[PDB]
Amino acid sequence: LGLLQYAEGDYEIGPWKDSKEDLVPLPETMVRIRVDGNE
Amino acid sequence: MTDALEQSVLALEGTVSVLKDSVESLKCANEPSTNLASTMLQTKRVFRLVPEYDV
Repeated sequence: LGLLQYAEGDYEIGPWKDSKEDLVPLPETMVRIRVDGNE
Repeated sequence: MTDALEQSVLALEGTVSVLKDSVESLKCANEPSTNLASTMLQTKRVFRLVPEYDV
């Protein structure tokens, strides 16, 4: 799903940045839910 | 008559013997794989992963 979050312009981090912090693209951040029946 | 009982006894003895051999083979095959399964292929699904989007 992270592929939908970032528009095409956001991938140009680092050297790819169009030079005429930036929240570099990461996959949609996951929360880990306990399922073993404990707390 | 009595000969037929003898044939039944012989056939049943054959069945018992082949089942003996089959059981021995099954146990011998299973025991190492039994160890393989028992010791360290056991897992526990402690969690499940969830995107922050729906939360």
